[PDB]
Amino acid sequence: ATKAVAVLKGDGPVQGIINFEQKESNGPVKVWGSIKGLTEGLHGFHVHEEEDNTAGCTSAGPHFNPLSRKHGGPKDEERHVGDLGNVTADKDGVADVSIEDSVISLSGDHSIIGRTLVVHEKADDLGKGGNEESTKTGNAGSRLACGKIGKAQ
Ligand SMILES: [Cu+2]
Ligand SMILES: [Zn+2]
Repeated sequence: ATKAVAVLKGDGPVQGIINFEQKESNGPVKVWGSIKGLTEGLHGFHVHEEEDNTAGCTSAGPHFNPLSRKHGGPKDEERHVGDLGNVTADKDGVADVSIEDSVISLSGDHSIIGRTLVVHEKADDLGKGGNEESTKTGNAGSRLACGKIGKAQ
């Protein structure tokens, strides 16, 4: 219903618990979470396509894409869909997240369970670098930790 969780983890010590609450069917999805064990400062953060998390987040795909849009974030509109941009981490390597998005829904029609977030090392460039990985991921970093959105209720 309203709630889902994503256990971000990888090989690295970076692990995080994301939480989703949709307080309605068409209302925004309040995302909040804590990632623990990355470097400080801005970390690119977005939704990827994977779902077949059979063994682990090996071949986590590019950013989930509805039709065709480049990469972006909270500057451009030519953002894939799951492009949140980037989030700040404290010096201990703890990134807090607490915001509300209108671009997805875990309740109602599309019920976006399963989806694989990936947390990146460096800040999302907003795909301004002007190379494939800028336009694909915003040159954000080689997929530090990731998981899948599991229904909570
Ligand atoms: Cu990403
Ligand atoms: Zn993107």
